[PDB]
Amino acid sequence: LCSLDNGDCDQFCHEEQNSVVCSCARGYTLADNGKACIPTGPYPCGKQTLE
Amino acid sequence: IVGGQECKDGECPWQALLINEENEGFCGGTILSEFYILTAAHCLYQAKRFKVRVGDRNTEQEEGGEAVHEVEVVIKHNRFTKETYDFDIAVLRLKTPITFRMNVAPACLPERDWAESTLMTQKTGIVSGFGRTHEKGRQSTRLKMLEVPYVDRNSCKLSSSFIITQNMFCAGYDTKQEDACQGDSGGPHVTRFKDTYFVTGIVSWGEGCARKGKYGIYTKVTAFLKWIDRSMKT
Ligand SMILES: CO[C@@H]1C[C@H](C(=O)Nc2ccc(-n3ccccc3=O)cc2F)N(C(=O)Nc2ccc(Cl)cc2)C1
Ligand SMILES: [Ca+2]
Repeated sequence: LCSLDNGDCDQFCHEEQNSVVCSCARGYTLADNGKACIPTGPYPCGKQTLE
Repeated sequence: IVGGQECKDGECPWQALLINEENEGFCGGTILSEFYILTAAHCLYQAKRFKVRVGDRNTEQEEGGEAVHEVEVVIKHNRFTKETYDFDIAVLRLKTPITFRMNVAPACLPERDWAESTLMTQKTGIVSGFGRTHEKGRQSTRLKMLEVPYVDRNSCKLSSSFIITQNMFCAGYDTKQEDACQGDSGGPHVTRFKDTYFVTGIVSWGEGCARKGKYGIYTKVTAFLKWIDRSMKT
């Protein structure tokens, strides 16, 4: 269920073949566990900056 | 912005400021990528010529992080009309690429359905800008931000003396003295999800500011993702 805490996805969540498929915004790659979204470079979109 | 708090260092990196040839700010905008800025259509008629400023938090000076970028193309939604203020959205292609850094980074564009079922359903959104701090005040000199609650759609129509279209959405407080204002127009309305901020609205209009029984009216970004995606390829 994408309805349950977002199917444990970091960002986008879809329900294909009656399951769960995570994806990310441009600039991020889908992590190995297929849930987390890893930033492609410094200053990824959507993150407040620290440096 | 009326109420809210000051944008601390690195807090609102996607904020963009449209400045007139006199270098005075007049509208907000949101950084989408190194070349594109998202703003309000009604902000266009508001200036003969204009540039975009990024990395600024205090207009009274230059701390070194600020950067000016000239506009190469102004993509105004053709269906926008001041009579209804419907389709209040515009995309700007900059002449030179933005350099991401402290206080300078784009907000994320979400996917339609996901944003509508997950972002728009959130408890609150965040609006920011250098706009007036009061209805009859002056252009604020400090970048501000404000957590604005998403408002019931019906409760939104019952309070508007104007037509609220599907391309619009209410955010704000019924009586608490906080809201966006003039000058914040075109600015970002972002929603946070697991510490990632997605652009959800464009500051559009309001009958005054922070008025009891009134809300802030924002352009629904989800209703224009396709149009935005098409605008960024050319
Ligand atoms: C009285 O208002 C001052 C003047 C300025 C203004 O001109 N507002 C304004 C614009 C368009 C319409 N309008 C709507 C539908 C059809 C026709 C039409 O004319 C009505 C309006 F009142 N304003 C403002 O922009 N405040 C503002 C508040 C909250 C947020 Cl989020 C963003 C901005 C406050
Ligand atoms: Ca400054």
